[PDB]
Amino acid sequence: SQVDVKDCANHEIKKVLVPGCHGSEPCIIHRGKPFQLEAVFEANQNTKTAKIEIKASIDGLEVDVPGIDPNACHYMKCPLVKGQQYDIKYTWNVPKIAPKSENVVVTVKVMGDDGVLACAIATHAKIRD
Repeated sequence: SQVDVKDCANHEIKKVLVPGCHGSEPCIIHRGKPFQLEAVFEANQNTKTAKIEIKASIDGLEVDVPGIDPNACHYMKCPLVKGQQYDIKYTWNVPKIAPKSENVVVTVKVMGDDGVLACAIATHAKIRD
């Protein structure tokens, strides 16, 4: 369970499941490029909305667009009050061999009602031998 991934906001998370690695290990990319990230993180304040923003740098082709819905407030008892667990998710399929297993690192974060909520990055996905 859990994989290496790293936080980029403020240890305000708890679990981030993404297709690729599963721990300190090394995981390449099985071709076919879908981006499905799912994470749980408690809220540390009050808020009536929380968007989602994926920032992915894939072999010089850093994508800069949203591939899903980022406001689960139209999906769950809004507004969200502090201490309440909040899980965000994203899943968008894409060309099977567009990016070049070499050099891609994704960092996606959910921004609540004040700008921030839970953010986690991931990488381990290149090509060699």
